[PDB]
Amino acid sequence: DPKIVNIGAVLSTKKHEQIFREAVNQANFFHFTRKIQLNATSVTHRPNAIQMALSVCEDLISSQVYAILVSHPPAPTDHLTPTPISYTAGFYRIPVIGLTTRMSIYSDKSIHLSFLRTVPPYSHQALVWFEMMRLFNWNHVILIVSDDHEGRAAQKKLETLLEEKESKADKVLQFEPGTKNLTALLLEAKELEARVIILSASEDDATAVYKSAAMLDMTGAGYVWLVGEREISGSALRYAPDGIIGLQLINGKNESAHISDAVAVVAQAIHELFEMEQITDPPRGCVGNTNIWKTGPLFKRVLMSSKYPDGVTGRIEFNEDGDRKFAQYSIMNLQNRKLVQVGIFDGSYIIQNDRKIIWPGGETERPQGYTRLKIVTIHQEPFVYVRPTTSDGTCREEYTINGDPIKKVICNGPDETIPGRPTVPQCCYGFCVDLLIKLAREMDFTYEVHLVADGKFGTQERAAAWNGMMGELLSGQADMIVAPLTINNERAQYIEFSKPFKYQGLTILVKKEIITGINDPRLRNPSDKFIYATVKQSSVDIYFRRQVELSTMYRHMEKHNYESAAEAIQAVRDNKLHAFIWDSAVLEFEASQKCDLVTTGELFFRSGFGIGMRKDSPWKQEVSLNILKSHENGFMEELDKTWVRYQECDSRS
Amino acid sequence: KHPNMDIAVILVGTTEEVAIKDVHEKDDFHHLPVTPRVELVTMQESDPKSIITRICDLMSDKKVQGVVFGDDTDQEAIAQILDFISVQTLTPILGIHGGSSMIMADKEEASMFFQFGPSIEQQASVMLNIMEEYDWYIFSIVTTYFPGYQDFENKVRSTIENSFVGWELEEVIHLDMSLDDIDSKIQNQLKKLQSPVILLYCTKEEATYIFEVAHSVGLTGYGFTWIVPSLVAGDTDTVPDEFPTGLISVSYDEWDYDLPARVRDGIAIITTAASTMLSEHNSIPQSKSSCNNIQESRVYEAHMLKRYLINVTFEGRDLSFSEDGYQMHPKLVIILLNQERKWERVGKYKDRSLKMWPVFDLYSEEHKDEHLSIVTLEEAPFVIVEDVDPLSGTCMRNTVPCRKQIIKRCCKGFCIDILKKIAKTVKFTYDLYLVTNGKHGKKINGVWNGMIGEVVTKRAYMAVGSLTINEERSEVVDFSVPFIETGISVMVSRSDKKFQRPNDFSPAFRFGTVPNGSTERNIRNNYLEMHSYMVKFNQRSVQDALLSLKSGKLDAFIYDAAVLNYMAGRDEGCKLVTIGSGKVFATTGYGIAIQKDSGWKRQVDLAILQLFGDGEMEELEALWLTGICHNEK
Repeated sequence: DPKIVNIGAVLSTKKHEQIFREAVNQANFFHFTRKIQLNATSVTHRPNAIQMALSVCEDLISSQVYAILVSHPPAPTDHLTPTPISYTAGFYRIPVIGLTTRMSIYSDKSIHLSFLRTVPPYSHQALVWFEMMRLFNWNHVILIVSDDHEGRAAQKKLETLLEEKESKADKVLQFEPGTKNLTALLLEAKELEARVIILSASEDDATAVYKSAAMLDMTGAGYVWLVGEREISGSALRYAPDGIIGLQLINGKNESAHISDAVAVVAQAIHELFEMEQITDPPRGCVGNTNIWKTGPLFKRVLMSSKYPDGVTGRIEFNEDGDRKFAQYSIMNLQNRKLVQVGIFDGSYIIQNDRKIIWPGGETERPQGYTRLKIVTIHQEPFVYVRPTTSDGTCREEYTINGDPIKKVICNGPDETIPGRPTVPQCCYGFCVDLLIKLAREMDFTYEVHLVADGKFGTQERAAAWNGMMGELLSGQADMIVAPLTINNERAQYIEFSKPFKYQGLTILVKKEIITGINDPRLRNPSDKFIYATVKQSSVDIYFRRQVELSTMYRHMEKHNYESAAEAIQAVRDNKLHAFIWDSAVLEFEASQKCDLVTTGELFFRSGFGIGMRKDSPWKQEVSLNILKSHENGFMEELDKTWVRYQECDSRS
Repeated sequence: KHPNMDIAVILVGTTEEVAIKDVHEKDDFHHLPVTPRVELVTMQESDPKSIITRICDLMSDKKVQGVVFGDDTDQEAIAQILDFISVQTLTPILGIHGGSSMIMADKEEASMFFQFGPSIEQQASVMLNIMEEYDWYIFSIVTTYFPGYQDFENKVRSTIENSFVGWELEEVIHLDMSLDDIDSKIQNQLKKLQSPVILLYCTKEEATYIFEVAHSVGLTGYGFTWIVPSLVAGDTDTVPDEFPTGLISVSYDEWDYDLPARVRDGIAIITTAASTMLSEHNSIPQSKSSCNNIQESRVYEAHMLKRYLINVTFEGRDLSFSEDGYQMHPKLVIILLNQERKWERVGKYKDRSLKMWPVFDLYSEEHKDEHLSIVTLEEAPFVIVEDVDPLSGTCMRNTVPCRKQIIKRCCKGFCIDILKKIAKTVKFTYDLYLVTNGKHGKKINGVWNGMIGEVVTKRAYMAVGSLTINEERSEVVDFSVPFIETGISVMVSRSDKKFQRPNDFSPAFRFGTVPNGSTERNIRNNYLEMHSYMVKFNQRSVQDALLSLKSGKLDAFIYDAAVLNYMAGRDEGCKLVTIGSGKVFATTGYGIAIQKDSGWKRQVDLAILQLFGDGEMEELEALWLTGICHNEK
């Protein structure tokens, strides 16, 4: 006996409905009609979501559809107008197949679990870009995305592609939709060294993107643009820059080819399905059924695995999300302000059409790609000094003890002078600054420095991250850290460390004028009467907390802590506190500076000071390489000789 | 002038045809500026078509400005459906019970939908409080692709990172219910996890399948326990016994407040939001309800309503919502599956804080396992071996038995007492014996010797004694924190390089130490000449080394600082003293061996400084360590 197995669909026009029924009949004719038969039902798009959902429950599901096909309407209303069906069929787990919805938001199985499509989403376009990036060998790019499930998905996909490689987030830039002026964000973009750009946005947004981009002349040569199908199309095409690279999916406009093929796949899936037993028909009508349809997920499983590589649309296989795989796109170029096919992309490999490559601005062939360092510091007296620039005028001609003029640079940092704390423009001059500029003459880089808002260098706290300049480094507020930073393993895992410019260890300052060891019985014999003082969140405190062996001794130090270096030296000078503990490099210079106060014992926690960088940044490789080169010639020795005065002091006893 | 709002409410289920009609809506709190106009309707079983049709049907020209939904059903999906209508209408809708109260995907921001179920994040927090209460530290999560995953995984991650405790997340599993399995792929994964406490997250229906599969896997039994969010328990009226017993989950209580009281809460929220919005703009909230046509004008203006509606208070009770649309902190009850089919309450939880009833053993030592044999050696101020009274036949008082393979010897002393207190505090039992080969560990060529050998051979778990600490032994075995200040030191009657060479001084000088010591090894490592010279002055034993010092024929003696200080205090005559202040180089302390990174470890360390924390060590120092000499002080 025959059994009539219904299928259902929502399509743009009655002609396409006839096309649907025709394809279905082709499926019936060409597969056993004795065992099973396929029947076709369809409806035009309705003006609202609701009429259509009601149509599915009433007009379609009453026919017991085993699956539904859906296409984008003639006039797109908002976006993802085939949103309701995926939900509606989804309740009963009836598989849905979209023809025209390239929308990415359907890729998450969680929200739409019945959704499959004969087209890949806009996110999957990144497959091309990685391959494109692969060929041209630009590892450094910039990504501009709108803020929504679409853009963020694109970012996730591309980044996931990059994850197999060393993860590459050269930079990423998020803007929110509907925003006419984007200028500031691109101003941020130019600073990034990488000269290749890729973007995903809506047509209207893209107009604003190109409009803003042209103002800053980022459309020029030495810059590259890679984009989505939507970006090249519409009003965006009108305002689009020359030489841009662009994508168009094949048969994206046509529902019908996708119809014939989708139905073909459905037929193959069903005929493969009925080979299995314990099947159940879908629920008859929406009314009276609160229960899902147990077969539906299985139908989805076979249908996702359903092969039939030969199709009108191209190869057919489905990814985990139910999204299509191995789809083909045609690359497009803007030559003479018109769209041309430079090449076509099919399968996992790009194909180059005979047409000449165009890049933006004039290039016969120009694959060109790939400038600033944000530096952060802290207020530490020996290696850094802070004075404000006098009025508008910049820096003093003040001279070192050896006759040389003192060099200086501008730094934006926390000011306690005002009652509120503004990030204040300031002048800073230092050993680390001279070193930095020494590098800057040696290194291709240019430098802009601002002091970190927090007086602390950094410490883990609060989830969140370690407060202080280090935190800025991971955050990227500053890409490189130049300061007197001790180098330790706890920090070391998080970031790369430059070879030490300086070698120093902790020690104690006490006034001379009338502490046996790092282990002082006097420390070991603490007293409320005899204070020993430090800074909370100073790395020394990390030594106290991390180390188990002295863990008891930490607490006595914890009492009566000071906030900053100046206050800590002052307490001993003021004689408020009998002893002060800090690393030598900051301390010895002061020991020379007063001589009223003295350093004692042997540097313990022997360590070094180095310049912080992310492990991912290769510039540090040169930095250490440079640091060593600066050590061998005695550059450091002369710099310490300049900045450590040594003028008046001696061993007192 | 008279501002009468238009409102509608629906009840589904109720286990009655002729479900209780219009029980409420009786004027309460009439003072509120807008008076409610109510139309009530009920429908028996839920459908997307039935619900959509009916709600739009009630919309008609009626122009209702608000809707409350309630159900007898366990269904997850319903909330989303009504939410969809809300997205379309921009007409507020909320629900007080069952599925609508059950969690849903993150709501569209433009959309207005609210649920009287708890937040996913909140629920995860409560699950964590429950685990913390029973101090179940180690756990895993089984989840499904249903919405809220990774809002849940993230929430657990956030809640977990902050806490001090060393809890372990073992595994997180994501399995698609779609692409339903021949593979029993869920069985294949679930079989892997070894963790005692499992959090599960899924649809009500899915929990059944996962549980049947767990029953096949053997995961429901014997020591493993499962903890569940609101969704699985749902109504709690109907419970397939596919769910294992002892299953722990949170839900809203029917008993505290009945469903009509809850509906009253909903109506109150809608009319309070209307009153506040009125107070702000003096404007009628009323809007055309009909879905079929385009949304009524100035309904687009409605956004502020949501902004007003998020937190609402009446009857001294807060309805405050969260951005997602769940109420910020509804009262919640900790529930368990009592034996048979019972859902019987265990805990109450509200706002910040949680309270639970049962004390212990809710629903071969559970806290910890195995046994530890210990090896030691006899020292003259760390451990003392004594011969037990033969008539007694067994050890007396503080003395604890220790055996030496060659006979039962009786050990007592500092190590015995410290060990005894530690054993009392951590509450474990132990076997003590004496080392044979090489005493404290000694290296000849390639191989180790001594107690360390028995620690490496696993013939000993922990080694105790006067054993000093060094980098090599810390490398091979984890050491306890030092209990006492000690180290290398000198003892004589009464860095200069006088030690470095004897030959510089014309008369021959003399100093020696006990061989196979950490002192001798350290010496050989840093100072060769001293070792090569001192080998002649090496002595058999501390009593004999003392014989070389005491009777003459040797000038200076060098040894452990604690022993030399105790010996300084204890001497037949005060003929012997320490060097300088006895301030020792190589500042060290006595540690205790463990195997490697795997050990009771930190638990020991805590115990140790608790010993000083109560000040016992000072007493023990006065009793055992304190010598009579150093009397003129």
